[PDB]
Amino acid sequence: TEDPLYWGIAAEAMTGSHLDEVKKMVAEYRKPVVKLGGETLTISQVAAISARGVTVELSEAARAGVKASSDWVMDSMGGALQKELIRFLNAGIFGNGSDNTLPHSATRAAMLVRINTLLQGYSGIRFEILEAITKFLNQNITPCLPLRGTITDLVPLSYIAGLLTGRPNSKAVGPTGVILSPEEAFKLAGVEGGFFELQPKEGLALVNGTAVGSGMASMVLFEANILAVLAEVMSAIFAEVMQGKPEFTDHLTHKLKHHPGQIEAAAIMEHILDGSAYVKAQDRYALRTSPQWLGPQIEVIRSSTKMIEREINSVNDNPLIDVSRNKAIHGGNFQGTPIGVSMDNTRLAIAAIGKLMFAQFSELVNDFYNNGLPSNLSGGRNPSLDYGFKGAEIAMASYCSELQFLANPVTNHVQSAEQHNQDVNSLGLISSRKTSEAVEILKLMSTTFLVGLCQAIDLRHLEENLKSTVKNTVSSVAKRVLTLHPSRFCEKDLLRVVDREYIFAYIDDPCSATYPLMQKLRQTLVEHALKNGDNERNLSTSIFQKIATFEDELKALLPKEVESARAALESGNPAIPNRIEECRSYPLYKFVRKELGTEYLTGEKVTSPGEEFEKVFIAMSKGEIIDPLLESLESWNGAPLPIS
Amino acid sequence: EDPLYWGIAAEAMTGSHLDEVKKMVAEYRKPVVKLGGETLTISQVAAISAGVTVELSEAARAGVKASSDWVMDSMNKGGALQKELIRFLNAGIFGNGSDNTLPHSATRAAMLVRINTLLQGYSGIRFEILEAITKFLNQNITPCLPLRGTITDLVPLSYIAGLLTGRPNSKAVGPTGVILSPEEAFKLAGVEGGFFELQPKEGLALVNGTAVGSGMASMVLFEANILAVLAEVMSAIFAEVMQGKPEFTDHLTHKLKHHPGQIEAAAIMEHILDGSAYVKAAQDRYALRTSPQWLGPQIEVIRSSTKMIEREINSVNDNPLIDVSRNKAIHGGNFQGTPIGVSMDNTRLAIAAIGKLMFAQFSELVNDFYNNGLPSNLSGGRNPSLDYGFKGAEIAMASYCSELQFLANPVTNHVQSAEQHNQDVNSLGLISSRKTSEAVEILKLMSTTFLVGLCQAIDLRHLEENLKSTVKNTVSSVAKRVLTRFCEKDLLRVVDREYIFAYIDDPCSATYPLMQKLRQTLVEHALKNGDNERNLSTSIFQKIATFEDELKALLPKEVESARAALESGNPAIPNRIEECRSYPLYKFVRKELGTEYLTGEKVTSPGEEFEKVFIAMSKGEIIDPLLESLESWNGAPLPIS
Amino acid sequence: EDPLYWGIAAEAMTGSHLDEVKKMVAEYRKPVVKLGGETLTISQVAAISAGVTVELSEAARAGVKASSDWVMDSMNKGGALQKELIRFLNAGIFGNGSDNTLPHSATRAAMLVRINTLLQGYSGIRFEILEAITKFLNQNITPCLPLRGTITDLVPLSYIAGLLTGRPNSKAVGPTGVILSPEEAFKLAGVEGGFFELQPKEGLALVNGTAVGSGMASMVLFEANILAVLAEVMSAIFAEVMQGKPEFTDHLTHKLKHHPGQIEAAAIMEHILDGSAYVKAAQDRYALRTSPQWLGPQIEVIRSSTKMIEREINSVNDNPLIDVSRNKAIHGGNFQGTPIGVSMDNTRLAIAAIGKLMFAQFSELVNDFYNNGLPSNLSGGRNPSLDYGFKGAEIAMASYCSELQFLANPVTNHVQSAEQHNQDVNSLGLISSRKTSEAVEILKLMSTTFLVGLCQAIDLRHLEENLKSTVKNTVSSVAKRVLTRFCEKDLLRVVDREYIFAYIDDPCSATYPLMQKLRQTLVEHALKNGDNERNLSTSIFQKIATFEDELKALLPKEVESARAALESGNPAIPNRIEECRSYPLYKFVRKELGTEYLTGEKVTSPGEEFEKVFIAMSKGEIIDPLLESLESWNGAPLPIS
Repeated sequence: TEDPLYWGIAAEAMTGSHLDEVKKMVAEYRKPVVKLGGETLTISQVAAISARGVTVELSEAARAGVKASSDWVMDSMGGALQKELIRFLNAGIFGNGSDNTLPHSATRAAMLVRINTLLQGYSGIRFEILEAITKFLNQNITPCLPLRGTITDLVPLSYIAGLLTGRPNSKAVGPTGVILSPEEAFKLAGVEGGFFELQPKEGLALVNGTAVGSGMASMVLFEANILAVLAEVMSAIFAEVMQGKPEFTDHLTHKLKHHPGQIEAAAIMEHILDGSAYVKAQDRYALRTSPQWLGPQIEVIRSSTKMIEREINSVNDNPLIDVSRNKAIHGGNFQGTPIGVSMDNTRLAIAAIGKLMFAQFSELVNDFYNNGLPSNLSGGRNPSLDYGFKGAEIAMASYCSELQFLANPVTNHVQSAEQHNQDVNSLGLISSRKTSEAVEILKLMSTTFLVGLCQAIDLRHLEENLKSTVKNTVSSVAKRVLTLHPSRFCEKDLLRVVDREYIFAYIDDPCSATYPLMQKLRQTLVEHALKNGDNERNLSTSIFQKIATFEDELKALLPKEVESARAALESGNPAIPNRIEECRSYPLYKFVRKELGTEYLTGEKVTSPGEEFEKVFIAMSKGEIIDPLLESLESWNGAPLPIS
Repeated sequence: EDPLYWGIAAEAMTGSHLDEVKKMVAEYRKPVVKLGGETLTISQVAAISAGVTVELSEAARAGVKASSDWVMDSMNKGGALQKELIRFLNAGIFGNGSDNTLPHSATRAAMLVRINTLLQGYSGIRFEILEAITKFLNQNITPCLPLRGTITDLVPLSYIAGLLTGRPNSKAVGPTGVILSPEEAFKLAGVEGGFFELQPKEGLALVNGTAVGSGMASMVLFEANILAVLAEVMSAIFAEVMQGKPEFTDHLTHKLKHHPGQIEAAAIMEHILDGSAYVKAAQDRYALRTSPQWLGPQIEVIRSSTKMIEREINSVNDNPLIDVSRNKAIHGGNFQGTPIGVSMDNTRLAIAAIGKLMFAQFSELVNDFYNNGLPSNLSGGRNPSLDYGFKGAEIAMASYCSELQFLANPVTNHVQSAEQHNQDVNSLGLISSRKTSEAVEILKLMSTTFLVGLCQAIDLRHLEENLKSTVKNTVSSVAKRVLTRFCEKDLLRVVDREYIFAYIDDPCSATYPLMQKLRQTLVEHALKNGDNERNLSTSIFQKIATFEDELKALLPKEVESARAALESGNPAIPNRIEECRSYPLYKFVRKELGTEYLTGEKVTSPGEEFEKVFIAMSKGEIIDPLLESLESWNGAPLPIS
Repeated sequence: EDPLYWGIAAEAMTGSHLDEVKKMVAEYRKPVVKLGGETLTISQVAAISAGVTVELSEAARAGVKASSDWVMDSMNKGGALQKELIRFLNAGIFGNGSDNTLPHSATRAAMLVRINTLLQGYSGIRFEILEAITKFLNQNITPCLPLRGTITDLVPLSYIAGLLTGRPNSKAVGPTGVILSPEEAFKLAGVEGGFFELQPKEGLALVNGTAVGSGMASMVLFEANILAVLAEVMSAIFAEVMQGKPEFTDHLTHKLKHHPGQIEAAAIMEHILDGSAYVKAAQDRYALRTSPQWLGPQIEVIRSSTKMIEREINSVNDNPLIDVSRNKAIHGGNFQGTPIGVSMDNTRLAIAAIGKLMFAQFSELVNDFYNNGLPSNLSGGRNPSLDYGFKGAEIAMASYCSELQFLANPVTNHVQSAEQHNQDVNSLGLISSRKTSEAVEILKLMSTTFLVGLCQAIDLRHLEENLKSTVKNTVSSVAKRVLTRFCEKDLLRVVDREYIFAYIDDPCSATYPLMQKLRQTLVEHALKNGDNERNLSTSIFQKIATFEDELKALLPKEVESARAALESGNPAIPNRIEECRSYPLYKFVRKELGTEYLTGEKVTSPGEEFEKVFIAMSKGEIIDPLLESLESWNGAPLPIS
């Protein structure tokens, strides 16, 4: 049972983890065949069709219902009206070039949704027309649709109808970008019957509906679901390289707020950190409150996904042909409010994920906040000639600012339209387009951040190795200069100085008298001299008399030693292996560093940060980040660590 | 099978929205709000904010004492620090007057949520302090909190702690509005033992939390839920008086989209229309025909936002947590009020969409091009030249809608990196709750105006049916008398088809459609009358002048007699609203509140009648007639027939 | 008397706006843009961005050399540092394709402003570098810059410097679109001597500045200024075809508010209407009657924004400045592009207001309730059931207006504290310029659609006057023939008063108003005809059937003959647009572009005709007919008469 208003079935689709939903979406996306029957279309199938060998097939089980309502319209009744309908809706503007044309991917999404939302049998259109649109998809012959003109999608959908009917102004684009007439398009696509002459109701069936707004919203939500998981995992890698306290993911904290999005985000981060070799070694809000921040954004993206998946399996033309009751049912299912509402809400959530990413990036490159990493994550021997990610950090502010502007809603700008017949209207596709632009900016930020984290990973590797070399050298010199002499007792304290000091505060000039290493090593020898008692009053047992000798020997030896150790690390033979290799997050570093050839950035080379960003951004846009992202979590059993 | 609690979250969304609202109203009216840290509802927050009594569950006392003792024992293993904490957080500004002070209702909401989110036993504060705040609630002694100063709620919450510690600048307001010193507030509340001296963690436990933002979000969502049901029912009443075709609510249409908000909205409207005397007696524009599609998603958003806030008001949101079971303090981020900021921005957008639909429907209703025979402006008097009806209210409705669309913009995209960049993300929850609260008040202005408009339209349909019956009787009598014949049925067809408010203010005017079309009917009959027309005794054309003279002599006095009889409570035909499922709302507005039919023949202005409904609405008096209009609904759509 | 330069700023605002636009158009069309650091106009930026040649003023060479030498001499009192600067600022992302690349036109605009803001001699960069960028402009070799990455323009400007230094990732696009390496770009441009090796301050001089944001703001403002004049003139053409009362432009009304934008707007519209054959042959709703009040402030904002940007494109905006006269470098903040962010946010709001007025006027024009006899949807064909005219375009106009209102939101209220909090305020100028550019494109979509709509309406008035003359001639002839008498003048009064598009598609239909009201006229005359009516030979009523049979036999063929004669270029009455001051715009759209009258009797869609005007508009071909329509105006309002 008894679920008469369908709240219960809706609620059941919101059970289980978000991650498991994303895993399912990815497996669906990679299937070779999209089979349409009017009721099983997912956003991942829309995304598959809009991107790339994937083919569409129509279920033969749907044919009888489609033929029933098509036959009914013909029996309930020359063609001039459907010809006029398409003519006057062809009111869009293309101009020259592509700036005012709906993108290729989005047109294919619209075509797929358009077919699926006519298969239920209530629309009164011939199955043969659905088969023609299916051929246009499978042969990658794409009608040209205007970008604007809809308040949600009569005007843009009429250019699909105009191709099917061979209007003289109709155009399509071939697989390689050639502009085609409708005759050429039919022949390349395998539509052999000549142009369609629209029967009554068929024009309305084609142009009435929300397929353009809901098709682009599907593409948007497929990417937004994956980027949410990427933001969760990158929060954990950020925590790793920042050396943050992992207790911020403790399950008790998140259990006590009940919010499931927050509980999952914390458990995912806790999984990354529980298998981290960096943790085996308070924080500011962008680290410590990242699960609280991300949780509601994930819940909104997930709810929005469910709204759009219902919309792309709905019957949204008018009137409906009800052969069972022998009548047409007039209504308003063309009103695309689920699209506008879900896209406005999702856009605000994307902006919040981007704002967190900006704040995390900002902590990461700031030497006041990043626990010993170099300012700007600079990588070369000479900080005066390496400003690291400073330009990228400026770019990240520009991304975040424009993202916050894009977060404003579209659906509060409704005009009373069409001689005030359409005195409310959804603006669904306009909102989908703005959320799509927001997703692209989030990809720019995710790319820049991810390359930043890999730089930070390599800097921690450099840090561990150079610190070991400084310790060894200080120990060598201390043994040589202070040995039996009362000065052999402060070797352990000299080493504690090295363990306590930040390598990157001095390693570019380790023996400079104005840097903390030499100063604090001298301070330690002075402190031991002051506690040396009467032994200090003898020039043979004086620690103070050893200072100048100690500093000369360190100056003669430490720079060459640091440089040898660094040359060795740059040749792939470090004394201490890179700890990322033993971390659960390794797949993402390995993909970025090895598979894509992204380079450690240093002012000693000519390579700019953007040249490396390009490699990650292009891979990200092809979905190549999906596999290493999921691989970092593949040993997670879907539960938080016990707190009892 | 539910380790991340998605499953229990989903189960909260399985009933109908109406059943949730019914349950909320029942809870709101209970005399006692018992707090245990786990069962707080927006209904209980709304009840405290608006002789309800608060009681603390004794089952919480043990856990609360454990963490309190734990903190004190970990000291010997703090006093000046907690005094300083409250001092430097007292950084708000009140000025003179009330414009920069948090409202009385919102402060009580905040205090109640503050108690509840400390009862789980993880906050390390003495139970005695919770009992003192409970006394301030039950005696209606309310500390003065600044309106602004929080990015979500250290600064405002420190003025609660300042009362409890007796800071010299602390002030409270008693039940009748008198300003009290902390000493006077303690005495009136019955709080014995003198001012509290905060133990370690106690200052933090009081100021660290989202209680101000979430308390106000609870008040806002209680009203949003009820106003959403009002919008669904008013959409059906609108359809009733517009003579809309009820087909737009047919369950097949909405079933085929699967959206549950839309299916419920349509089923509620279908229920109203299915028991409507107007429908039983008998395309449309989008604000009528697409109203289920339009409201559906807004209801889903408001419902989902409600669940988020109900989780937040039962959360532990201070820091650090005291886990006695593991002998440690757990540092974390639970003070980050993101669920408040997100749900309030989303709800405010949904509120703006409900108002835009209301504006569109009101605009159709007052426009004689669109309202199927109703007078322009819903003018009510005999003389349309001296009665512009709702024209002023329609301009006001546009101003309400415009400002509501402005308020729909989000707050949470304006985050500053704050507190020496330590708070480099922050939720802005209370700021968002305050903007959504303003949006709700504007929606009540619009709902008040629209609802009085609907009752005017109901009365105009009762006037229309009565005067139509009088015109038909007089035309019929004159026809039998002066036409000795087959033209009478056509003449009566003219009366049935013509809009009576197109002529009834001067029914025998030669430039109005009744006289013109009656004459056209006689002329067409004369033209098809053949050779018998060429005989003066059998000429239809030679009857026209007598017919028109007879009608002019009789029809205006009969119409005026009928109209005056209806204004005195003696209509020839009773008001059909009385047999409609929507009758409780009309009865409440018109008969219980005494809201009057608006007419230019009287001095009363539309705003005088709006006041009655607005004041009633703000005291929750609309709830009962609203729910009564749906009480026979079984919660399912009608079978598809 | 002007030590802070307010006075010279004010003097720039003293002429009329139209004279400024005229001057801008003249400048835009000059063959040479000579740069001297002081005279750059938005017209010159727009010309370079869209065989114009750039030349550098030799008078700047001395000052430029002085600061260049000064920097080199202060070194011996830098190479690796300037190489690093360009490397780390190359932090943008292009991906594949063009979506993340700054447009070709905007890049050329940026390069031109970059040269100009270095010619004052305070930037310490070699003149030779400025000459190289000039070669890239004059040979149309254009470096590839990222679209995003600036808060205003280090990152994008570093890709200009990267071309000049030959960085390995640098790319440029040649005149035909070929991607070039820096070596290939130097050869095609004729830049000899090899890649530049930046001296100290030279890397900073290139990347430190507001040239990308201000260059694009100049392009945007050039179009905004022209579109503002188009909106004023289209408001008058709208008034012409609506048969609006020209009183709304009376100078007393606008003089009494003192706002100069409104006074000019009204005077321009009054000038069009004063030379209108439609007006000479012969209240309104707000989009007509308040259009001067509505446009006035938008023009003032666009004008003031133009002056701000023209100052910015002639400013020195790098840092530090080299003041050889005082032997020192002056550190400061001139890279802060606040004038760009502020003027672009303000202009974008004003653009949205112009579009909202355009949408309101278009909505009146296609609505037969409001457009004073024009067909619903401006349908053009014989059969209204098979011709829905501009209904699709009207829905599109709503989508344009909605998105424009979204874009009206500001960018500059979203400032992040950036660059390790060193840039804790930043202008966001280029981001704002890009949003205002998008708003301008949408306004061109709306202006194209509205203007083709206006020409359709013009042609419908020409059809209406001709068919009205034919109906009057046929009714008059039939009347003289069958009525042997005084009724003829009343019968002709019916034709003069009735809207011909209410019946002309089937003029003898008994359910259309022409036949109905002609019959009513005869019946009223028969009724006042007295005893002579009672005689069959002198009965007006006995003439009706003959009259109607005669009219039915003759009127449809005469109407069709008249209509076909008009479609062949042989109207009985010529199109009155030909005697109107607005004729250049109609002649350009209809005759020079071959935009066609839209009709459901033909296959052509409205978008096919919009394309012609949109493409023409984007190439500046509307400018001449727009200005020609006002060429006889003396710049003053008409005397108050």
